Amino acid sequence: EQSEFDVILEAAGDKKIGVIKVVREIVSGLGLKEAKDLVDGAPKPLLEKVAKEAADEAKAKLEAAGATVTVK
Repeated sequence: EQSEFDVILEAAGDKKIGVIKVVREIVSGLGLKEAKDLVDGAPKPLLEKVAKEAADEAKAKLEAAGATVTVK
């Protein structure tokens, strides 16, 4: 089985401000401007080479906020 995963933010959806907040909660140390630029630049990677549980939690939190995500 695959041992590490990337999380791609594909689209922010209708509630971009909320998605910026969720991205900042998920990604430790991500600054405010960096998070805004990541969301405005989607599709963009959010997490790279992380554990499956961390990827699944990130996807669930972002999707609940209206975003579209791919775990790879």
